[PDB]
Amino acid sequence: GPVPSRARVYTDVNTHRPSEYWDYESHVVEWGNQDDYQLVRKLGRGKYSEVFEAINITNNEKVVVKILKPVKKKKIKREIKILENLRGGPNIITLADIVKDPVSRTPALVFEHVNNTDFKQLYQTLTDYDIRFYMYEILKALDYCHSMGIMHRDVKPHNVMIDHEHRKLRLIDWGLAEFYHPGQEYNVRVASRYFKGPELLVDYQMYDYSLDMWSLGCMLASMIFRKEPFFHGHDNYDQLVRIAKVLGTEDLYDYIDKYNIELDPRFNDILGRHSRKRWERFVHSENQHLVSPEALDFLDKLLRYDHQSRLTAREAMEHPYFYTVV
Ligand SMILES: O=P(O)(O)O[C@H]1[C@H](OP(=O)(O)O)[C@@H](OP(=O)(O)O)[C@H](OP(=O)(O)O)[C@@H](OP(=O)(O)O)[C@H]1OP(=O)(O)O
Ligand SMILES: Nc1ncnc2c1ncn2[C@@H]1O[C@H](COP(=O)(O)OP(=O)(O)O)[C@@H](O)[C@H]1O
Ligand SMILES: CC[NH2+]Cc1ccc(-c2ccccc2)c(Cl)c1
Repeated sequence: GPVPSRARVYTDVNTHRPSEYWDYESHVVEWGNQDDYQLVRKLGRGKYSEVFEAINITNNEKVVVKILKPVKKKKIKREIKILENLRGGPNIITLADIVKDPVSRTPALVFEHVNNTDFKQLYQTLTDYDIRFYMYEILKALDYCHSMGIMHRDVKPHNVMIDHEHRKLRLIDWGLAEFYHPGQEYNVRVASRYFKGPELLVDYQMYDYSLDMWSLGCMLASMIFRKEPFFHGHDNYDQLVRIAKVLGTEDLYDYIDKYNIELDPRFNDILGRHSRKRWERFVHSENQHLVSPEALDFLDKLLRYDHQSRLTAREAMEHPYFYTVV
C-alpha cells in the first residue's frame, strides 16, 4: 500500500491536547437569538450557504450572517468548533455569534463585517508591494491555524476578504477546515479545483497543513503572472495534467514513487510527457512589474509536488521576498 506521511511542523499539537479541543461532535453548541440582527442585503451565495450583511440592533454595528444550507450536522459542528478555537487569531474571521431562526430552525453563523474591496478592481491596481504585504497577512493566518492543529483546506481568493482602504485582511470560510491528526487518512474531495494540491489529485489521503501551502502558491502565481486561474483544469484529472504541463512529468513520477502512490487509470491517456518549465517563461509585458527573482524563488518553493518539500508557513514568512514588509 501507500507509504505513510506526517507534517514536518505542529505534528502532535492535537495529540497532547484534551479531547474537548478537537472533539467537535461532543462540543455543546449554544444558539443565540436571531432577533438581535436585522438583515440588510445578500452578499453572496455559495454551494453551502447564503451570506447576508446585517445590523446588530443592540449596538448599531455591521455584521455578516451566514445561513447555512442542508448539510451534515457533523460538518456544522466542526466549523463552529474550529472558529471558536481560532477566535482572536491574526487575520482569522471572528465568529461573533451562533443563531437559529425561531421558525424554520435554520442555523446561521454571525461574523465581523469586512468591507471587501472589489476583486475585479483590485487585480488591476495592486502593486509589487501590495502583493508582498497581503501574502504576509495570509501567512500570519496560516501559521496560526496550523499551530492550533487546523488545516483550512479551501485557501483561495474568494476565501480571502480584503478591505484595501484599511489594509485589513481576513481568512474566511472554515466549512471545509479540519483538525490535523498524524497518520489520519482524510477525504481528498476538498478545496476548489484550481487550488487542489497534487496529493488530492493522485488520491493520497495522508496529507497535512502543506496542502494550504500549495493553494497559497496557486494564488501567488495567479497574482504575479496575472493569470487566473494559474492552473486551469477542466476537471480533477485534467487539473493534474495542467500542473504537469508546468512542473513536468519527471518530478511527478518521483513524487508518486516516493510515497508508493498508484495513479488512477484515467491518467493513462491524458498525462503525456512534459518537460519542467522555468518560472521566468511566465513573465510578460503586462506582468513584469510584479515579478522579481525573489518572487520566482519563493513561488518555486511553494509549488512542489512533494508536500513535505514545500515551505511551511513559518519558513515562508522568513523568505527574502518578505524583507520589504518585514
Ligand atoms: O479557458 P480554458 O479553455 O480552460 O483555457 C484557458 C483560456 O483560454 P481558452 O479558453 O481560449 O483556451 C484562458 O483565456 P480566458 O478564457 O481566461 O480568456 C487562457 O488565458 P487568457 O485569459 O490569458 O486568455 C488560458 O491560457 P492560454 O491563454 O495561455 O492558453 C487557457 O488555458 P489552457 O491553455 O490551459 O486552456
Ligand atoms: N466576513 C465576511 N465579510 C464580508 N463578506 C463575507 C464575509 N463572509 C462571507 N462573505 C461573502 O459571502 C461569500 C460566501 O461566504 P463563505 O463563508 O465563503 O460561504 P460558502 O462556504 O457557502 O462559500 C464570500 O465569498 C463573500 O462574498
Ligand atoms: C472575493 C474576494 N477576493 C479578494 C482577493 C483579492 C486579492 C487577493 C490576493 C492578494 C495578494 C496576492 C494574491 C491574491 C486575494 Cl487572496 C483575495
